[PDB]
Amino acid sequence: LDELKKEVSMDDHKLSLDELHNKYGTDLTRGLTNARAKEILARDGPNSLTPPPTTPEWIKFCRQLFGGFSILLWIGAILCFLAYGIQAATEDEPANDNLYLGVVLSTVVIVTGCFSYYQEAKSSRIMDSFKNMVPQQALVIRDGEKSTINAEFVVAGDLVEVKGGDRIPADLRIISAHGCKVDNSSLTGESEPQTRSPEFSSENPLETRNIAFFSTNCVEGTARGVVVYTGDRTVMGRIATLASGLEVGRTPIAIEIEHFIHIITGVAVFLGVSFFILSLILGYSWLEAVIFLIGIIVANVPEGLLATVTVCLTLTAKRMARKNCLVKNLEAVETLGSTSTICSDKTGTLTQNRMTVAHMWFDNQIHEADTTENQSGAAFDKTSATWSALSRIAALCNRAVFQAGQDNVPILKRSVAGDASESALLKCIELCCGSVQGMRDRNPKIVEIPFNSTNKYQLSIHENEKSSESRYLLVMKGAPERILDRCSTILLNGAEEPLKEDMKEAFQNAYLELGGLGERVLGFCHFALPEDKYNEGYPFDADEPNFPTTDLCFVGLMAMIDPPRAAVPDAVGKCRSAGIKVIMVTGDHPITAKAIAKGVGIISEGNETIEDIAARLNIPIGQVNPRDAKACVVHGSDLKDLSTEVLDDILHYHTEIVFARTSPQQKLIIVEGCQRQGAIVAVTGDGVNDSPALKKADIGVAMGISGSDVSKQAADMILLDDNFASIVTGVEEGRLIFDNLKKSIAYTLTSNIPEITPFLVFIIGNVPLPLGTVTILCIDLGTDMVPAISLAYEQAESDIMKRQPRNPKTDKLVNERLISMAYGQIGMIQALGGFFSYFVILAENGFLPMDLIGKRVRWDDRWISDVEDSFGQQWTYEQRKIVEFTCHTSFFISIVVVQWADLIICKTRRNSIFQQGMKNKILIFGLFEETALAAFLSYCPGTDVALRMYPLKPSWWFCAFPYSLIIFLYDEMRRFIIRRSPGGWVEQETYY
Amino acid sequence: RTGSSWFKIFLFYLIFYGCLAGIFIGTIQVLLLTLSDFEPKYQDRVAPPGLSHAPYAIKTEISFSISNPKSYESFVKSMHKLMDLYNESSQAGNSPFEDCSDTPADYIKRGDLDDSQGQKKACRFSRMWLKNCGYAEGKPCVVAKLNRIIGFYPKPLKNTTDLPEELQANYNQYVLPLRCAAREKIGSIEYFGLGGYAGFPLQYYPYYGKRLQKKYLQPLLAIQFTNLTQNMELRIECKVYGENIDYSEKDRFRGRFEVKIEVKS
Amino acid sequence: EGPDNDERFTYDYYRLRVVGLIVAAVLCVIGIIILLAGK
Ligand SMILES: *[C@@H]1O[C@H](CO)[C@@H](O[C@H]2O[C@H](CO)[C@@H](O)[C@H](O)[C@H]2NC(C)=O)[C@H](O)[C@H]1NC(C)=O
Ligand SMILES: CC(C)CCC[C@@H](C)[C@H]1CC[C@H]2[C@@H]3CC=C4C[C@@H](O)CC[C@]4(C)[C@H]3CC[C@]12C
Ligand SMILES: *[C@@H]1O[C@H](CO)[C@@H](O)[C@H](O)[C@H]1NC(C)=O
Ligand SMILES: [K+]
Ligand SMILES: [K+]
Ligand SMILES: [K+]
Ligand SMILES: [Mg+2]
Repeated sequence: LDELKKEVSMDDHKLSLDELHNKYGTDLTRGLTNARAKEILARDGPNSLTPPPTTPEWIKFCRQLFGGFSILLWIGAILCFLAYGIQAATEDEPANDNLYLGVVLSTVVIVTGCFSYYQEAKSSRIMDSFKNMVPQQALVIRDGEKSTINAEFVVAGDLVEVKGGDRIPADLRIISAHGCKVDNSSLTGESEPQTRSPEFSSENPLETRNIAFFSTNCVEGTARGVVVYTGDRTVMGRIATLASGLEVGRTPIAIEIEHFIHIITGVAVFLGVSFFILSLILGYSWLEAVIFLIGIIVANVPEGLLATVTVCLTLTAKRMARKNCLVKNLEAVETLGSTSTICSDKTGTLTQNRMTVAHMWFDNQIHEADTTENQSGAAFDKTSATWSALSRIAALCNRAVFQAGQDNVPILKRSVAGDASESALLKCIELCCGSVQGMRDRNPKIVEIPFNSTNKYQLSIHENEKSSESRYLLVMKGAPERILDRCSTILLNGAEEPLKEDMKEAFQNAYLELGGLGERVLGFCHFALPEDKYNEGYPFDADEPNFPTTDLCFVGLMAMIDPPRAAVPDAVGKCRSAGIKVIMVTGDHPITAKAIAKGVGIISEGNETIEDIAARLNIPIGQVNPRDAKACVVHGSDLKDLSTEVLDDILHYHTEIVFARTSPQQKLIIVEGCQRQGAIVAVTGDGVNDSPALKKADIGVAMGISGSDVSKQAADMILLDDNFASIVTGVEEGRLIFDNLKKSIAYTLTSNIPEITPFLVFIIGNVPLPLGTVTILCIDLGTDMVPAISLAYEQAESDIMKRQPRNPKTDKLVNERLISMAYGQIGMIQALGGFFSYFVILAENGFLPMDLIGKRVRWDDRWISDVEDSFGQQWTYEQRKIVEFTCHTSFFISIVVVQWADLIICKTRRNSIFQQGMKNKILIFGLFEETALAAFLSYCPGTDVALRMYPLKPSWWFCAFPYSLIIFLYDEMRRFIIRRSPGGWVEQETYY
Repeated sequence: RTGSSWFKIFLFYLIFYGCLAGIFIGTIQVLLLTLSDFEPKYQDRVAPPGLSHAPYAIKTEISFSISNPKSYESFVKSMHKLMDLYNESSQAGNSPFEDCSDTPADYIKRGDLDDSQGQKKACRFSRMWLKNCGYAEGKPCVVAKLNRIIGFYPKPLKNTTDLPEELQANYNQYVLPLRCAAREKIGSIEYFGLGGYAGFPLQYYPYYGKRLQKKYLQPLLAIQFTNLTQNMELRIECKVYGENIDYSEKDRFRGRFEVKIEVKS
Repeated sequence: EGPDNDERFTYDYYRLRVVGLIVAAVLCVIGIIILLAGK
């Protein structure tokens, strides 16, 4: 469906103005007829974007109500009402058991539904942001007259007019223009104004001057044009549809959840029906056969687990909110940890998005300035008298000014009225020479010649601030070579000197080096005009050369670039140390893209492209073995004629990849290419041209300050302070939460065994029921909750940023090793500790373990109010039941006591508690509150009716203590083996 | 689903579960080692004695038809089961039985809950003390019973103040009374027991337990309802009175009966 | 005692409940203290 939109567009900028009118039945001068425009409206439809059909929240909520655990809990809830119905008909049961348990279980499903619904959130308003880029109104020429109309009423063929400050209402063929410049950052991510004129200037319509696009704005001048595309058919309207239309897809974390749901659901249905038939064979009435099944359901399903996961995710997202990293989708909290490839935009993401002075060439020396936002570098020069001469030209031969009321904000961050290069120079001098306004007050400008297309230079004449002179100084800047052809002397370390071929060659060298760094280079020179030849009232003519512009003194060079953000180089290296592959994907030109790649460490030192090898060896590129080149730089124009299989080979064959001059669909294609190889991919960006890629990414991260509204709609995560170091933190947090989820899951599952085994022995042994159904829910929904959550606050056991990204195909959240430990080893020890306390309670009340076998028949018989114990005493029905429920209560408390040790062992997968310590305060809180809850549930009056919880005698609490301790020792010995031999036996069997 | 590794994981879980079973058993050993053979550690959960009868009630109810044979043959099965134990052939010789007062007497202490003596000798009880009661084919002859509790001394109420069966045949010193009731007085209560009294003779106490007193016999109290009514559910409650006797709204068998007789004939 | 051994069939479930609830409360307070050591 969207495969059409993933392709590069076709256009009609090649046609003549006249020819273009024939195609759209239009007038170049009079414009369309009121009737013809209305006709075309009904024909083509409105100049608007329609949002894609969404899935209502209704269906979204209910889709969770049927996912493995909820299905089993539904079967339980209904099976409760089943047994209740069968009762209400047969023998009038005045009880509330099956009825209430059926109500409780149905509530558990609904509430669990809210948790998973909260986790599976999708806040997407892509198409809405795009719609915000179409103006409310447009100016059209109809019947030879200009009028404002609803922009939706704009059709292909009419004559539109735009001017500085307004949004392009539709894709236009420029037919007339006067000084028109446009901001195409929507399509390129670059905000430098692009001229628009009627002349065709490139085969590529996205590069030609005679096309203006919807989603962009006119920055200055005026233009008229013929509408060629409207609504969904515009270049960026298609990007809108592509972006808004892209299928979301399941996250890595989501896939893991479903996976263990299958496992646990599997064992649940297995043991469920495996013992349902095992009971009927033993001659159990279907009346009972279902009651046992309900218990089996409740025992096997970890009722509180899915909600635990959600809370652990939420708590991890809260910590990241506190580092200026907003998470829109709870699952995106983990994806960053599983990320193996980052596709990053350059401008406004890796870079500050601001022309900044990078180097200066004066005194036959290359000086480097500090490009960082917060200025974390050092000085270059202050002493040289040459510097002050260059500094003066940079301030004086400059027409840029700071906007009013910025004195509060830092120099480099403040808004400037002017072109990017003049702003850069302004901020450079203001920083290291103080107020520039002061320099422009001490040296009043009397005449100037602003930068001309033809002159290729800008000159200014000022009254020298010096009192002993107060004469006229000439300054000029422009193209380095043009400035050179106008110089005779060079200000070396203070004093001038003739411009010999020697210094002239050093100039060329300096010029070539700076240009090689991808930096824009300017020349600077001045000339102190002779006093006798220029009186204090001498008039200077700016129109006609009234003053010399030759034999001037060359002062120096200055170079500039849109520099990396301070934290970016280090963040890139850190991603790469964690084994994450970092690719650059930018709409910017290749020379600039490549230079920043080396600056931030995308391309490491020494690595070459095929073009680099060819130039170094002075040989044809076809003569170069492409396998000798680990780095590559792909232009979008070449990308366009490559198949995906060939794109896949590029991705496979290079470690250091730069995709430059890419369109928005091309970014999507590169992302998909990476994913196709089985990689989890993150995208980082800030422009509307990142929207499709951000949507398709497993996780999209947008910049918060510099980011466009669209990009932040398309993302899963926002960096609110533009701190790229947050990606590094995000991946670290993502890995940590993945491990801690394992700990929390194992902990929760472990207590399933002591809830399952009592029901089994109840059938096979014919003893009184050791633990009840209600009692199970008091564990999974009550006591285990806070402890399970607390594992989310566990510190790393080792340097997680030192390991490679997990293999999502092999490294699962819940594997066989977890089940073996939780179900086969620790849970089994917990089961016994439960049974022990059960036998203790009964034996101390007169029913010794031996006489318990095959007694349930008489025990449950409501009409036998005289059962004989081991000592020959006789018990009524309600009397023995009180002891039985007291058994449920102590078995319950036994679970809590054995979960104490389990909580401590689940703390660490490898390390010892004596190494990791007990610095998790939430965990300790869990221990205290868990025990408080259990005690309250046993001793609070009335709980014997609502939950069948009975007061325990002090000695009862200590039954499971020896089992709780064996768990601690056992797991500590086991992990001691793991560490002592990384070999594999204990490791490959039990290492979560 | 591994390789030959299936063996190594079998060798593990075999030894592992073996140890766990051996430990579980060990903790059961020590538990038993802390317990007496003659007396349970706790008795507060049987404390107030329950009162149970022979007619096995479907739901605290015994409804049947006099004009039908197999209508009551179900209740006669359980009635027989109990009384078959009070046979004279079961109580033979001076061991381990003893002839006790044919009239309600005081308690009898055979020492402590020790094995320092043989089987503590229990009082004989003749089912022949149960006058009038196949059993009552019309108007049932229910048999009451006080639940056995080791070392329990059932203490009758003293005639200090007012009483339900106000002072009639009040053998204050040696009888634990049992008065059945329904207002709703559409019946005819008739009690049979030891010495002809409507109670339990205190000479059968305290019970020394199964280990120290096997073949022991607890006193019975036969109750006959020769009601002149027919074809209606009659809620009859038999209540025992005493210092150590109490009741509960939950446990409807805590020192009392709940019988729903209906001679639907 | 002899016939006056009523205490054998008695248990102070009332005190046990009072003590149990005291303990539960204090464990609840202790937990808050440790948690609130930083929020
Ligand atoms: C318990 O007592 C009854 C009543 O005596 C015994 O019943 C048998 O003996 C009666 C004469 O004493 C006969 O009239 C009955 O037909 C006969 N009934 C049965 C069911 O056998 C009964 O056998 C005695 N049981 C024991 C075990 O001693
Ligand atoms: C109540 C009692 C009788 C039930 C005992 C169940 C035992 C036999 C179960 C419980 C957990 C189970 C193990 C759980 C995990 C694994 C790892 C997997 O890669 C192979 C099977 C294996 C090794 C299972 C074998 C059987 C097992 C040990
Ligand atoms: C009980 O049986 C005796 C004979 O043993 C008889 O005289 C008497 O009438 C019976 N009593 C009743 C109330 O039927
Ligand atoms: K469970
Ligand atoms: K995404
Ligand atoms: K559980
Ligand atoms: Mg950008």
